[PDB]
Amino acid sequence: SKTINIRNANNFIKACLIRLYTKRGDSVLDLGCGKGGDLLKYERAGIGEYYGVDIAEVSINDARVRARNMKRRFKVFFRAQDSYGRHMDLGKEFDVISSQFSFHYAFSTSESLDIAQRNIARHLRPGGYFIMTVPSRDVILERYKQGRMSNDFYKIELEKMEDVPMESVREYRFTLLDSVNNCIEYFVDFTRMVDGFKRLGLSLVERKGFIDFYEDEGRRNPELSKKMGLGCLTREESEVVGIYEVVVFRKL
Repeated sequence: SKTINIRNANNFIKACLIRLYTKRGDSVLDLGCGKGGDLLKYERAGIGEYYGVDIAEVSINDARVRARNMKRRFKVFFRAQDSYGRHMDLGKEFDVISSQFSFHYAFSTSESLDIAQRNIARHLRPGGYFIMTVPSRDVILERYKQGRMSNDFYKIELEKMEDVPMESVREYRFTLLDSVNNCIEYFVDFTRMVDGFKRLGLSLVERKGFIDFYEDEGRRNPELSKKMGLGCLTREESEVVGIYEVVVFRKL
């Protein structure tokens, strides 16, 4: 409702992320695609093929209808399945595998993380990119040490402490207005993710806070910036957009 500028910012930042790593007629695999909110962006990027996967049958069926009644000049494939937990094989190699605000679920257990990493490596084409957006642990924990753990929009609560240091917590409860609620999420063990990928041939090629990314593409794109309801956000809204960060791995 009021969390609009944030939805617009996160959508803007996502659109710019897609625009930086995709080319024409590209093959895109959207992990945890939800109700297909990135379609419109991919259409602009002028991609030739879109395959959306998401564990929730309801999310897919809702995603099917969007492409079913939207203006797109590319093929759409949807299949409901756990892309992070259970083994997945679509029998294809995409140019771009995207994972927006979900990869963190692939950190339920150290085993789940391994499966989700091999599923990506397997389907990614040599030289293809895997872009993603996830909450920043470093950020989240540094705000905890202070006191900024919430505001008028969001609210993050850390887990208990049974003989464990603040560096032992592996999950947190997230709350957002007009959406997420007491939704527990696992922290993204960055080093662990980077190490796991390295072994599979994927190297980290990018990492930057949502705000440093936001105010960077905003100046490079004086056009796109306006075409989409953007601008600058109040400190309260900038507090939420700061939790996240862009991370990109490339297949070599």
